[PDB]
Amino acid sequence: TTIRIQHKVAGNKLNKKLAMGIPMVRNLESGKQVKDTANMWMHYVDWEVE
Amino acid sequence: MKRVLNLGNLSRIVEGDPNEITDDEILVIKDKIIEGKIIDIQKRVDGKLVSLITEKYT
Amino acid sequence: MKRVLNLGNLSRIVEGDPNEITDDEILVIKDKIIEGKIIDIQKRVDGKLVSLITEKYT
Amino acid sequence: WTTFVLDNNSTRVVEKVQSRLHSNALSAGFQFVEYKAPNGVRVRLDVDPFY
Amino acid sequence: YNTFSLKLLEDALYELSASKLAMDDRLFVIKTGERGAIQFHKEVLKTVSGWTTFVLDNNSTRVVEKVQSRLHSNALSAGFQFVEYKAPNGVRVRLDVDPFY
Amino acid sequence: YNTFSLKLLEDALYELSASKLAMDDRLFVIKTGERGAIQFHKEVLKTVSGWTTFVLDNNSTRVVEKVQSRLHSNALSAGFQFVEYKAPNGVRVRLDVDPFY
Amino acid sequence: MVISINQVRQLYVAKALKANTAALTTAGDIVPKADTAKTTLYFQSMSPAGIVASDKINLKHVLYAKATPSEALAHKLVRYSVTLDADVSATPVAGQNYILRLAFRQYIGLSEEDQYFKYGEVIARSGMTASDFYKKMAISLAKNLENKTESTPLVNIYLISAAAASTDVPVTSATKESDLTATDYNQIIIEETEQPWVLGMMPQAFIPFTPQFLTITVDGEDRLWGVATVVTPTKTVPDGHLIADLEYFCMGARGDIYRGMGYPNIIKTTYLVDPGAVYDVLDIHYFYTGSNESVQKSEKTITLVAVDDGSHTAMNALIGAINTASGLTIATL
Amino acid sequence: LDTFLNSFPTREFEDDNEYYWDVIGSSRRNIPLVEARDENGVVVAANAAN
Repeated sequence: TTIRIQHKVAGNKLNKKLAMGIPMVRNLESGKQVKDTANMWMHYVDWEVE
Repeated sequence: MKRVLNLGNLSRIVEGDPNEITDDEILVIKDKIIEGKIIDIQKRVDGKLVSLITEKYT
Repeated sequence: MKRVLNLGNLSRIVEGDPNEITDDEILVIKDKIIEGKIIDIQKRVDGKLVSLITEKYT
Repeated sequence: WTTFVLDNNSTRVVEKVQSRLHSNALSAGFQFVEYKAPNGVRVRLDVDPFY
Repeated sequence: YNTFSLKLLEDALYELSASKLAMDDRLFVIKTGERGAIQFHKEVLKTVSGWTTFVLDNNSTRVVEKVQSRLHSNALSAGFQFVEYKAPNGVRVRLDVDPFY
Repeated sequence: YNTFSLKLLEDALYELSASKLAMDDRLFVIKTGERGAIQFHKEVLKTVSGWTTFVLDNNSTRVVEKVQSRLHSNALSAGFQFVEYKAPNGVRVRLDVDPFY
Repeated sequence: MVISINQVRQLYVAKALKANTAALTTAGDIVPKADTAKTTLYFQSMSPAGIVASDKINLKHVLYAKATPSEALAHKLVRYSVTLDADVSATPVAGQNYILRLAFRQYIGLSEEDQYFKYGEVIARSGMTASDFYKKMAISLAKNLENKTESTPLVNIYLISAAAASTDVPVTSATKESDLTATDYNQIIIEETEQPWVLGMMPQAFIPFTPQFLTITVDGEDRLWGVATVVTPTKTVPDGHLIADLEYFCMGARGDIYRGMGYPNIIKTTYLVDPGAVYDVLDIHYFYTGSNESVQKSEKTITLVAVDDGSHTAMNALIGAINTASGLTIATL
Repeated sequence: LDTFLNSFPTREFEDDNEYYWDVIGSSRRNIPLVEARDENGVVVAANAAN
């Protein structure tokens, strides 16, 4: 069997810093959102792609 | 030949008032005019106290 | 609202052969037509089986 | 209390007594002298002859 | 509720537990008055009443007990209370009566 | 199955164990859900209910247990669960509940 | 409300259709402008701060242009008809507790692992009928669901009488049996509810449920006392709240994204839709392909949301205008 | 009531100004279906063939 995935992304996300107006959060395998202190949004696409 | 019900369900075969017979217990109405005979076996179903003996005619 | 009889005499309420029940046992007969009724209750009087329930007439 | 089964091993409504007439001779009798209702309510009994 | 039951309560507690609680953390302590504690006793009793398969023995339950009196040699003491339930799959139901209620 | 029965199960597991397993090898662990464990308990209960030639006393099973409290001195707790069965000739179906189900 | 985009989306409100670029006086007014050669299309909309022109649509790079009514966006509220299964008994059992369990998913949290159960109990008596049972069930359900202390409007309970099977009568925590006089009640309907909405903060969401019944002992056997049959929905949730969250989002592409981030030092956008109106939509999907090496398609879409008046006027005219201007053949609503 | 309120602890604040906290939630989702349509775009009724 075989599988494939992808994710498109603009380039201005290169070093995009997030203004933590509401807590930014990570989904988890369990099914729970955990809040993270990171300000760079590609830290948050790496997690979701994996 | 074997026992008809577990003794738990037979310990709840009682002799009393039809108005105090809930479920999880069967009622026996002893006969007065006759000493050993019985009148009816009763079991409540939906608030009503119905008989388990089928009516028999001529 | 006491039990109609003690358990040593209720324990001997059984289901099966009319020929194999002693004088110490009460015989039940589950009605075959209806699914939850009784057709007769019997115990040996003088070697013969007789109904405990009083016979009804009109 | 058809929910329960009152057994002689605990109640001893029929005790065993020494006798001359048999090897297993029995003594029968009992009395309720007390009640234990819910939430601490206990009912004892102190018979007085003046009554 | 207009009518209290152990079915009502044990379903609520279990549905909530299967959803939110691990099997080892389903001990639910309940606060209420002593009129509710009696109502818990009455409901736990009828449920156990329908437990026709088992014969409940005064030896293990000690519902009726022997006390020392002078009116008789075998004097008896009757009385019990149901103060706890134990539903399937790890659910324990205990009571903590406060007078505030 | 529309209606789960332990009769059908004990037949199948025994027949299988006979033709394929030694008497010392007929242990069957079942992986299921909490609701299945309850279905299993319900059926094992309906089953022993048919063991009329036996009498299940709470002294040995402890279905009703004595717990200490402050509302009373004869205070009780109630509850049991069937988890196992044992058909003839080495068959002993045991249970295992998984959260993945 | 955050949504998915095909690299961009735009929205323009057609509050009035004009015929020239000289008649764009009031805000919301709009006209479709296209060459007579019919090579490009664009819209001149009157903004509150003046006038604008949408991006230009090359009519030979048009993927799909479809008009959507409002009935197709009004969420249809799930109903559950509830009754007594005549198999166990067509009437209540005079000593059994008839408990009902409404299991809820997507309660406060986002997931299905966010479960939530509300109940309704009725211990039945001897002379009880089905009508009386349904009545008391509805009261028990309302006192737990249609109350004034629950943070959320979970469901809407109703009652139907066989005399008028079309008329449903509500039941709230305040309703009392004296207000329910009919002796012919045959079912209990249980709808969803429009949840609270907040422009740009709280999107239009719902909380679905399944009425799961509990067992009763009818003849010494555990049997369910009822059945939960789904029926044709009757009530709807209009799209005004959806279009306003779409505008709130689509006016952050051609405008300010710091909608309120830093409160005194903001740019206040003036949104043009009324969340209390029903709009009918038109979405044109198209792309931009460049020259020799730049063949990749930059796909785009723009939405036009006009108002509805039962009939789909205000879009059939808009459609006719775009059709005569660009030659496109768009279907009317 | 006094013992009841003493069952709980206290948290010292520094103002009488409203305070707000972040509420984390859950992630795993199922998406509800709105409608189904035939190959011809016709709607799928419930009393309909496969």
